[PDB]
Amino acid sequence: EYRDTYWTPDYVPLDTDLLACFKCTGQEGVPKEEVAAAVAAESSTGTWSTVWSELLVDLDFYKGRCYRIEDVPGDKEAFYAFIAYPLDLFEEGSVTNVLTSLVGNVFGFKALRHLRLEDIRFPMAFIKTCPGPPNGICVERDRMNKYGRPLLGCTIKPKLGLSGKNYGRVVYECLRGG
Amino acid sequence: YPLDLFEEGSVTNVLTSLVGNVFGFKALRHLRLEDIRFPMAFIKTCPGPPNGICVERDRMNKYGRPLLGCTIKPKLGLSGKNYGRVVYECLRGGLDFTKDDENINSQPFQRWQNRFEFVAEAVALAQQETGEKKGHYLNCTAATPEEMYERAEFAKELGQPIIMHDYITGGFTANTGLSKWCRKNGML
Amino acid sequence: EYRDTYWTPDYVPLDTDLLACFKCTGQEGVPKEEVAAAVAAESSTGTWSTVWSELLVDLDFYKGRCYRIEDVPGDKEAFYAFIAYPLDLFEEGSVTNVLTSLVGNVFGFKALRHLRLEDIRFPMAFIKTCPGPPNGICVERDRMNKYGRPLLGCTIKPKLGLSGKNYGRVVYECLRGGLDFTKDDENINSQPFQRWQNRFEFVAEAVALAQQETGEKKGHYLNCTAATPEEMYERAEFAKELGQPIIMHDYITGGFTANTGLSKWCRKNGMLLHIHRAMHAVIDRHPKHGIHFRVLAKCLRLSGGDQLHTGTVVGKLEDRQTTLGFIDQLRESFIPEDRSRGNFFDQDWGSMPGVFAVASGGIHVWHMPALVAIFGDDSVLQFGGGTHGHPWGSAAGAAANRVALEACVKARNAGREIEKESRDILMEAAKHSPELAIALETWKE
Amino acid sequence: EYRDTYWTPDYVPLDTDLLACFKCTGQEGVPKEEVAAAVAAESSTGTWSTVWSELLVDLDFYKGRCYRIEDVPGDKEAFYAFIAYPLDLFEEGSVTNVLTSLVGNVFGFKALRHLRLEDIRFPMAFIKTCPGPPNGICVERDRMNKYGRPLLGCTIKPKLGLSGKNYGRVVYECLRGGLDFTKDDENINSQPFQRWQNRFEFVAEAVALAQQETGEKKGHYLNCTAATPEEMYERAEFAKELGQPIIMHDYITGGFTANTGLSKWCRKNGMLLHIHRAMHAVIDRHPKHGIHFRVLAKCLRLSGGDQLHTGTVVGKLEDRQTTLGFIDQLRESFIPEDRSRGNFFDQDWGSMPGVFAVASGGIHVWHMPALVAIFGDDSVLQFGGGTHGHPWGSAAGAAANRVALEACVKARNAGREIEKESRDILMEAAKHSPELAIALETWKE
Amino acid sequence: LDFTKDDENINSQPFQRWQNRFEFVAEAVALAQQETGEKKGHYLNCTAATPEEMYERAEFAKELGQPIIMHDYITGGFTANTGLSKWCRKNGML
Amino acid sequence: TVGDYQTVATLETFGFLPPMTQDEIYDQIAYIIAQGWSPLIEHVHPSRSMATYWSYWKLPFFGEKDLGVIVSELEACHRAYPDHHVRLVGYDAYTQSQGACFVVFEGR
Amino acid sequence: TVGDYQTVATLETFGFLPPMTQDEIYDQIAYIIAQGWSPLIEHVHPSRSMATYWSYWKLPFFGEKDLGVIVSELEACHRAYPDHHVRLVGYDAYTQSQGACFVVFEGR
Ligand SMILES: O=C(O)[C@@](O)(COP(=O)(O)O)[C@H](O)[C@H](O)COP(=O)(O)O
Ligand SMILES: O=C(O)[C@@](O)(COP(=O)(O)O)[C@H](O)[C@H](O)COP(=O)(O)O
Ligand SMILES: [Mg+2]
Ligand SMILES: [Mg+2]
Repeated sequence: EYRDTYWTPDYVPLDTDLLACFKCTGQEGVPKEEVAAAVAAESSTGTWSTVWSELLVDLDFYKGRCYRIEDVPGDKEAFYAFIAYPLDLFEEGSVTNVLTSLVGNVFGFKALRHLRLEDIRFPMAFIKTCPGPPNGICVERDRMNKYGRPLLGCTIKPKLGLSGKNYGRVVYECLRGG
Repeated sequence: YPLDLFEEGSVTNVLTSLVGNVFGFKALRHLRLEDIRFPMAFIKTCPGPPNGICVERDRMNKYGRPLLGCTIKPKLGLSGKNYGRVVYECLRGGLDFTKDDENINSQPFQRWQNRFEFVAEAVALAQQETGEKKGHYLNCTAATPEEMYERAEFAKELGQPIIMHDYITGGFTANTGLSKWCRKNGML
Repeated sequence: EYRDTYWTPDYVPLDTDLLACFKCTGQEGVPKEEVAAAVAAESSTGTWSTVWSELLVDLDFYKGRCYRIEDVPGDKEAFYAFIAYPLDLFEEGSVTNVLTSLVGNVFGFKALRHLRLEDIRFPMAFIKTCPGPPNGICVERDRMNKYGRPLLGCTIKPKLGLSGKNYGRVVYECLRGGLDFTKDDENINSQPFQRWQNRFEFVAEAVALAQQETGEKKGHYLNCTAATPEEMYERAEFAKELGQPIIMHDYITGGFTANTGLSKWCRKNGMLLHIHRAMHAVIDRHPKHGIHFRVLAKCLRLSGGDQLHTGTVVGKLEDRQTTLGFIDQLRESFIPEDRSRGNFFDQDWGSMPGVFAVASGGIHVWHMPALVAIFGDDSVLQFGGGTHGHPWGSAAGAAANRVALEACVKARNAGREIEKESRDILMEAAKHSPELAIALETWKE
Repeated sequence: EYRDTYWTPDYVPLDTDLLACFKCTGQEGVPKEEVAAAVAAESSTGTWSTVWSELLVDLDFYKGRCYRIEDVPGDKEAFYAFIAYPLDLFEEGSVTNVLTSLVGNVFGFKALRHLRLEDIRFPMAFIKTCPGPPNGICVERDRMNKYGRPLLGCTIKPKLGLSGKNYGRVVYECLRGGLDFTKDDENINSQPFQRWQNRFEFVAEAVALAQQETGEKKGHYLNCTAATPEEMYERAEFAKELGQPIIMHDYITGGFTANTGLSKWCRKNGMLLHIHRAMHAVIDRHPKHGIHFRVLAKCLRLSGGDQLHTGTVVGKLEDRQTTLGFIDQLRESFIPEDRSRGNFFDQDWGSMPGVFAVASGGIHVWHMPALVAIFGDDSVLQFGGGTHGHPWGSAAGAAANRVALEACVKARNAGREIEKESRDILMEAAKHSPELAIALETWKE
Repeated sequence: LDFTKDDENINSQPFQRWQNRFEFVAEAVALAQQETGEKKGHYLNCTAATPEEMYERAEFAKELGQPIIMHDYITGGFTANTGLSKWCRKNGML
Repeated sequence: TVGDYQTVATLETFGFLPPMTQDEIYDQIAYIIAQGWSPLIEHVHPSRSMATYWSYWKLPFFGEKDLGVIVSELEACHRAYPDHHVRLVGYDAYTQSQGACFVVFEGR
Repeated sequence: TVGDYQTVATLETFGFLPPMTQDEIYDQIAYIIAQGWSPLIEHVHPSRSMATYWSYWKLPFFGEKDLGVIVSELEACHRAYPDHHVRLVGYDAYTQSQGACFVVFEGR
């Protein structure tokens, strides 16, 4: 247990992986490879401990690895850690699962003073399992017949107080006017 | 704040109103919500815990001491049967609960109907050998509420006493729907 | 309209494309680029005509293109045409749509005398939308507790005539003698001489009374093929209520729509699914026309089912390299490209579970060392008369195959050559079993 | 085990039997009686082996027997084997069972190099158990009010690319110009570029807005082929709720189990069913292997569906006698035996309604007098580019076929020879329509 | 004996409702089947005034684990007799 | 203008062709009779044109083998109803269907 | 009597064959190790024989390349539990499955 088993500088992410970017800065003195490796571990397998059970599994397959370290421009103690996750760690068409796995625990981990999830690359194998927009832009414009210009809206005020009938009174006036 | 601004028994509404907008307002550099006093008129509209401390100790028969748990590891990799292998060993040795990790939902390497069924055997075979009641919080967090209720009803049909959920990532709307499903069905 | 707008020799297929291989030969005189281009067109946009409407669309995006021409080795007028299709042309998790699009029309097109669909590369973006096997190999072995050896089966005979009670009589004898599965024949649906609620109920007693006497888990694939999908689900739900572990269905004659609805019913209800490839030789058999069985095995692994008939063992279907080729694709998770086994594409399945390879049709006791060396452990061996055809009955017949199987395994583990020392792996086994000792005398040799 | 226990030359088939014809040729040297006997065995009891269990049954009652051997005219090594099957071998109202039994296994059997199922005689006891067409010819003409002439259709193109709204744009133009049906192509299921709830809803507006402007009833076969049967019924029930008269399905790729479940959903809900014969050329095309399309037309008339593709018209599928043979069987109520049209059996349908004969694929305006003389009035004519390919658009294109059709009818009634005076039945029609007058100049001649 | 019969008159009279007759017969049949070691039965009369009532008695009798029932086809009609006869095939009753 | 096709309201069969000559009615009637069908005359107000049942006149000519009577029974329905469509039908008794159905007079 | 086959209660694999010699255990263990699997010893009371989980002894031999230790760890489990079945297993970590599973000692 000292990591740099999650720091793979030679790895080339698959097209089925789920990539992530973290803007991080860790404790004073510890090198960047170790502290980004800790982010790789604590967001996937969170290990190694020493158990009999952790040898019932090929854990080099489900491990998340950090393949690139880059420096934040304009800051020195911070860095960008790019980390790759196998597609098997997640449930299909579940976005509640993809966040519970990624940001579920690493933010409490103690060695990091600052950690920010900046971006995620989703693979095409994951995108096709999700529902997506029920209609979209081009189908909404079809169903409403509104072309060539942006749409316009209003938010009814006062927020607090109007009866069901006075509400509809003010809704009727904004709509009938444009 | 007057009591009329909020919906009854809705905690999704009390936060949407309070912290919904003020944090973006520009004149404040720093703002932290420290505390809230709820009135007794609001508390009585909410569901609350499905059981509580004193009812859980009754249903499990555990008195006079704190309870003990373990979280099964490795989080990533074990089949439905090896999972139940490690669940069986911690329970038969002295603990009374085991935990699904937050990541374990229904991954390709271990679907949830296979994990739910082999845990049900590791719990039932350690409850009889020790002579004590034992459990395992099965993670019923899902992507839809139709899916969450389906896992909850699978777990109750297998005769299990307790389940698990992630309320910050799954949302208070789902957490409150699950919390009131647990009262009609007698689950923890 | 003359094509070579579908002949793109410079194109490099995406990782989201759906590739296909066609073994083709067209009319005399026309160059190969034109005739493979016609296959590219007629299986996607089937055009260009001349219409006002075909300009409302960017049709260079939805077109299917042919990026490689290769020559069949051993033949001159034929060639291999590799064609790429965009992922947008297909519905997600629909295998009924992927075949309706590909083989729906091109086979009738007139310029081709011979056309054979040989292979398809599915992309990982498409695989993840499909249901797949309801359980798989590793989950079936878990639920049944059967490790280290192939499974054994029998098909009850006579197919035509037995009442619901005599059926269960013969099911009880094969199970109590050493096998672990029995099979409903493909014909058995709900005939006048044996309705299905009477067969389902007396089998449930023969299975439950042999599971307790042996101390091992046993099963019987009950045929839930019907005329309607409302009827199919009704038989499935009867069988689950009787506490049965596995059922059966015919996917080529009952259709992929029904097969996929049943395959996803089995996941919510925790049942196993066994698939029979009836009417496969109508399509797959002739070497220049139709689809290879390899492609119908990939579509089956994508649609569902945990076991699939591969047959056929007299003495086997025969080359072995072609059979070992698509046994890899039914079982492995990544299959490289090898032309000897007829894999034209690198196929990655990711984390989708495998499917049991069922060998069938006319096995006898001297075929074990050749069916353990060829198929491995994730196989089912199903005889029809190998069990029943024993001079002392159906329980003494099953007891002879279970002894000859476990003698061939334990000799494969210990480093011996089973398919080469077969006679001393068997005659030394009959020294400790009079049931096998008489079976070796009958089916000589 | 040597057979000629299945070669009964003296047997006279019952009126409850299910007869079959096979065009066969076996290995060199073996007599014809043995090789046709092997076809009798392998398609019924597939025996005799030697088992204790095969004596628990009277197997001379369930055996299939071959009562006639006849020689193929024009060939020597081939022969016709007529085989009779007892009515007890099959499930009632199940066409998935009748094919699984017959063609399920015999095609793989090794002693036959070539085997083709040519015909089947169904008995009246079996016909009355099946659902049949949901409506038929005479009920469809009632519900749509279309009498005295064939119906007209078009298939919307481009197949790949159009949004839900542009689709309905092109559907609206062909209908408002003279046709009465439009077709979803077989590929159109629910692709990313056009989901099905968006196509179904904008077509419902193009059909309802052209029905009111013309004053005639109009339709569009919406494709309800899906990956599951739960999905198929969902699209069917969406389409009925939108007030649509007709839908579509692919029975060869979606399976007879799904096709029969849909066919009986259409009777309780009063909808029409149009059938597409996708992947037919894989099986039916080669003259010595597989099943004839005639047999798959009989099974379709028994399973359901009111219209069925017969094609294919460039300039036609070609002989005409073979096509007119199984057009009789799709439409008539009693069909005698005639060898020129390839009817080997007298087939009586009793009171089961007929099925529309759809001609398709590449018709143009000069093909009308040959497609009215060949097919008659209970036909649908479906062009893909015949309507759309007109220099002035898709509404002026439909207006030219509807004028050329009604000029060919009214000349058939009045005693003229349409397929022989075609040029004066058309040039005298273009004198009173500038839409046809320009269509005759394009597709010359 | 191996069967007993409800008389044709016995439907659900005030002196003996049918849920009380059905339940105490189910005990007399199950306690004689075990003492003799032979299978025994009693045809319970599921003739009623409505078809909703007839199916209700049939489904009570099947839930009590009974093998056989009874019906009057001339007075209850062939329409009811055929609906009951096809209910018995899906539920495995005599 | 070419080519701007205008949607036109039609009846159904023979609607796209010009109105029939007296000699054309002869041959259609002769064909209807030579198939063994029964002629039948109908009419409606052109507004009720999409009703499922038009109006008879007077009873179907069951077993009539003379076309010189039907051409005179068509001017009677027209003169009696000079603002009605006048349809001509051919009843098929064995199939329970209609072998012919075309409007003769369009409605003055 | 011939031929009256009597149903016999067996474990599962190698159950129909006679008990293995010491030399046979050597070769099965050597095969298990040469595939890269992990050996694992279990035992139960012969009445609890159909439980889903037997009882370990003591921990799976992760990364053991010597078969002279496993033949001595099998007499220990047997001597400690002289009325138990003694199973021998071969753990596969990449497939999460078992490549071998056969009872060695039958339970005195
Ligand atoms: O042809 C034979 O050799 C058998 O009859 C066995 O004969 P024996 O009974 O004499 O061994 C085969 O089992 C069947 O042909 C098909 O197999 P199955 O019916 O098992 O599917
Ligand atoms: O090849 C042709 O002749 C057409 O393109 C018509 O050309 P034009 O547009 O020039 O007449 C045919 O319609 C299509 O091939 C198939 O028919 P469809 O698409 O109607 O099914
Ligand atoms: Mg053999
Ligand atoms: Mg043509």
